[PDB]
Amino acid sequence: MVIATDDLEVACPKCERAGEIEGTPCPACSGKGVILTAQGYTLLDFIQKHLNK
Amino acid sequence: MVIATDDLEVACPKCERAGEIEGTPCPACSGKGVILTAQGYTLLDFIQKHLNK
Amino acid sequence: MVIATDDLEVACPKCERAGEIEGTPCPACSGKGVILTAQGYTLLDFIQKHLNK
Ligand SMILES: [Zn+2]
Ligand SMILES: [Zn+2]
Ligand SMILES: [Zn+2]
Repeated sequence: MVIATDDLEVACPKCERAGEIEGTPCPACSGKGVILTAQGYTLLDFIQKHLNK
Repeated sequence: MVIATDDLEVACPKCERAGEIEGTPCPACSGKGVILTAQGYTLLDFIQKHLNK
Repeated sequence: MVIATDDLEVACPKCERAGEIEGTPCPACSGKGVILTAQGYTLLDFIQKHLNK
């Protein structure tokens, strides 16, 4: 394990572990516990072609 | 982001942005916008076990 | 390809190529042909949010 979720998902401004903000889904994430980044999107968008596309 | 789609998907010989060739899907890709490589297959084939397998 | 399945999945104690043990799947992995690791889980668990979650 040389890579962590820090290079794919980053903790949101408030809902990085709560899953919600102010009672509603955070503008960046919605109950995920972080947010997607350039790498995460590449590793997700690419897999979205062989998994969901 | 320290990694790009270049280490997973490479532009096809002709259909790297068109998604098709001569009205027909490229022998390597079929409207994807690139092609899969050894790394892409490992990162896709491995996820195909926890997503599609 | 600069990465292999060795940084995501490793051969199990017995069912790394058999896919089964004593007539039953390995306690650590099922007829998969290996086992999940910390990296594989991160690359799978993260994709499990954009693919299965
Ligand atoms: Zn958020
Ligand atoms: Zn092609
Ligand atoms: Zn096993």
